[PDB]
Amino acid sequence: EIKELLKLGDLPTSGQIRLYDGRTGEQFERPVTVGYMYMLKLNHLVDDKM
Amino acid sequence: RIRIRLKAFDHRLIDQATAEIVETAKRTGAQVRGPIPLPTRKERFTVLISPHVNKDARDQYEIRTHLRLVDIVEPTEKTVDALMRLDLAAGVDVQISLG
Amino acid sequence: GPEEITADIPNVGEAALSKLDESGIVYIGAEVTGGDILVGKVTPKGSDVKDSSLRVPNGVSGTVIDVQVFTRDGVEKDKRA
Amino acid sequence: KPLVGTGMERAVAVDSGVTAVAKRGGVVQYVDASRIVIKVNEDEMYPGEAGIDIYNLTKYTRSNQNTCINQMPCVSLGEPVERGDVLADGPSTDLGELAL
Amino acid sequence: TEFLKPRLVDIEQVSSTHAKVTLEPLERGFGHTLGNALRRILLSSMPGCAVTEVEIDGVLHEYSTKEGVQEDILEILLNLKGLAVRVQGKDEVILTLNKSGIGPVTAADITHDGDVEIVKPQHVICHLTDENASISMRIKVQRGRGYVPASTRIHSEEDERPIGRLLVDACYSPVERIAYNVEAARVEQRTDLDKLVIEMETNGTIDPEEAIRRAATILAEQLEAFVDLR
Amino acid sequence: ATILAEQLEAFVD
Amino acid sequence: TEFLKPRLVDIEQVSSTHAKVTLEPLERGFGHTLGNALRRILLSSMPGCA
Amino acid sequence: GVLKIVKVYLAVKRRIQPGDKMAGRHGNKGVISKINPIEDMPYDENGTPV
Amino acid sequence: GQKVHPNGIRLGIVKPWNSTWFANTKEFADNLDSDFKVRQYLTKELAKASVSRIVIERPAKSIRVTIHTARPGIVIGKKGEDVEKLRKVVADIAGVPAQINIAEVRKPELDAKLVADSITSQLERRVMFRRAMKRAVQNAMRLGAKGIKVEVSGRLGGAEIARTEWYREGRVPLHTLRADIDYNTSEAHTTYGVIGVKVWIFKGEILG
Repeated sequence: EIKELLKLGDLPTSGQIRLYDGRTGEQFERPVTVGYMYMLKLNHLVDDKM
Repeated sequence: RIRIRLKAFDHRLIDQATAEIVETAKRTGAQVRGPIPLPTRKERFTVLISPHVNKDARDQYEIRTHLRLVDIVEPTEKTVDALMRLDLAAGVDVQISLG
Repeated sequence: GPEEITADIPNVGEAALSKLDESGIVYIGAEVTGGDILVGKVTPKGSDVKDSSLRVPNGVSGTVIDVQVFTRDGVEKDKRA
Repeated sequence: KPLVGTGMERAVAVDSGVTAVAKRGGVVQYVDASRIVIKVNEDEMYPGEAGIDIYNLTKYTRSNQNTCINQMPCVSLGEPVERGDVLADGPSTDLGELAL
Repeated sequence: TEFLKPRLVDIEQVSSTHAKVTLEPLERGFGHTLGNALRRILLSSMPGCAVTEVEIDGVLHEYSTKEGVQEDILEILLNLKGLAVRVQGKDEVILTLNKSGIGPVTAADITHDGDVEIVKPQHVICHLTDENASISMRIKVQRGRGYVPASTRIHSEEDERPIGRLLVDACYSPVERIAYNVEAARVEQRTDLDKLVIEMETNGTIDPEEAIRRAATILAEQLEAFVDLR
Repeated sequence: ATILAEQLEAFVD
Repeated sequence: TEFLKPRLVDIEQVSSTHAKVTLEPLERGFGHTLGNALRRILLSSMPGCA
Repeated sequence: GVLKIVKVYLAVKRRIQPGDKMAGRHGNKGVISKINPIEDMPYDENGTPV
Repeated sequence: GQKVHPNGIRLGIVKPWNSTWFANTKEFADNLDSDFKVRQYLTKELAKASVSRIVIERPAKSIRVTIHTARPGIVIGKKGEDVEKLRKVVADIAGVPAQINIAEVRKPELDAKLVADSITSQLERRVMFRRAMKRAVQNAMRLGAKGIKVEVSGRLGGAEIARTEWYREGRVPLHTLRADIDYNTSEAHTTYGVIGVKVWIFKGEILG
């Protein structure tokens, strides 16, 4: 169902897109995984520890 | 044609204003006449500087009112209206007059 | 004697009376950082004055969003109370 | 709003009392700068005590961990709401879901 | 030395914001070099105007709330940080927004001057609900590049400003997305040439040929240190 | 460097 | 809107066929632009005979 | 008892910086190391940076 | 009455004007009067607040005041409570829409007027004038004034025979037009009479 939903959107089925590099402008070999992860900011902030 | 009479005490300020006005004109319309400098009014004043008496004791002040005559030859739709929202810097009395 | 809530902060110069009113205490809002003064709160006899005036801790910034005061029945100057 | 959730975000965001869940359904008057004002539909409305529900939004204040608990209205003016529906999104909530 | 030179041959506008541009003809291998260099420069170093200081009347700090509106004041500052302005003559202007009555406050309600152009007449800012409510904010629009934030601009500002002016972060760069492609050029006698299809996505305020010209001048004046001195 | 500058010499100010 | 021009500070000539052009300072994310552009041109475009 | 009772409520706005701690929902802890520019990011062929 | 006023001689060059508007001979006097009024009011109000310079600027039938003060917090009070109050009264005084801005004065020891005011205050609360003068001079020097002079005059220490005393430190060139000489004056209304305080503060020379 993840693959079938990735086929409803026009995305590649493997979940992996070829990505170029912003520094050199040239392709990363062996396509990498891009997606959306729900990332959280925990309350261990660095200018309360320094 | 829109004649524009800029009047101010500070000359630099007046100049700045004039330039701004020209810019405003030139983007919207076409063939801005130009910033023509008229004669400056040097309204002088003498006063006695002593509280009581000393008549040869005097200060001579003056107010230099500068004039800038900007004219706009073709008033378009876009151009004339542009000045409504485009207020100029303070201490510069402008005086637009079409025809 | 008792301690006092006045802007007339000592030794320290025209770097005390700033984010406050003429009668003392931080004047609300502002871009306060570290080493500022929020509530002028210093006593005489404690040429023998000192600086207990609660200031802003080292390293923090911020905006004074709220000031609460249910103080010793008297906090007022001649009239804000 | 977590794109990949489990659907238990709704129950946690309602059942923890950080959102202003509507007590009696109906429409809205929405003064809201200070309080959500909800006009009540007649079936849920008592015969005496004519009555419209005025919800207090808790704006920027201190939590126990120095974070900021803040409620924001997620309903517009003149919009139907039902009993048990949410009206104001608390901290870490997005339209009644749970957005950590 | 049998090299050539490229020109901007066809500049198509797909919309007012998203717009491609060709480059023709490029030499063999130069396509990815110029494309990546123009990408890095066109994403880092373009000048665009943005909102810097917002001044609302009857306000204490940005974390308060106001009479008659939907969005709170932090929401208003975020929706103003997204604004897209295009001034022509000056480099620092002050706009005015005044509106009363029930209904949303678009960006088209700002009482414009002559040399400022607000290119998004459906940008929403507020949702005025009370008919007795009013809002009168005075925005200040500077012009720069990069990203300069409120913390660094807390002491950097020299002109002693009065207290009550909310400081909004400055997102100055009007370029948001840029992609280049190295196709095969259709040259009638050469097969070893290529074209560069730069696909920009702007803020609506920048003109793409002007942006490409400025990025090219930036690259040439940076390389003059290699050219002249050693 | 002068190869790249003469390559970009067309559309500058 | 004014950019930082550098000074070429060093040519540490190790041998007659060796160099190290220390070069400072550039805008943030411009060293990679100049370096990658020069590297690709010097690799695959510089004229000569063999 | 207590005489002068003045409570002042500051509100710092902390952004994100090299040294904070982020995490997903699966146990993937992390201390955010470099805050890159937009250009140096790995962009796919559509143009969007990651 | 030997000396020329240091502000007045430099208005065309290094010093700017306070009232900054244009008006024809018709409305000029009235405008001046209004300015005088508003300024007077402001002085009366913000005495306890350390206020240096009120700058009036009226474009398009609307008055823009700019108050330069050392402590904005006491002039502003709670965020937009005191300022707002001030505004309506200003408007009333003028008879036009008012707008108050408040500039924060960095280094009130280097602002001459403020210093003068402080000195006056000190005099009023019965300190040794000389010690006050010294303090004024010293502080300015510490802060980074290229030079400072202060002068106090008349009934010093309640003495029957009035005299003037003055302390200079650093360099205070008055004949040099391009010198930024912040001059200002004040008056201590003591029990024995008035004590006039002048103070010159030389920030540095402007090159143009």
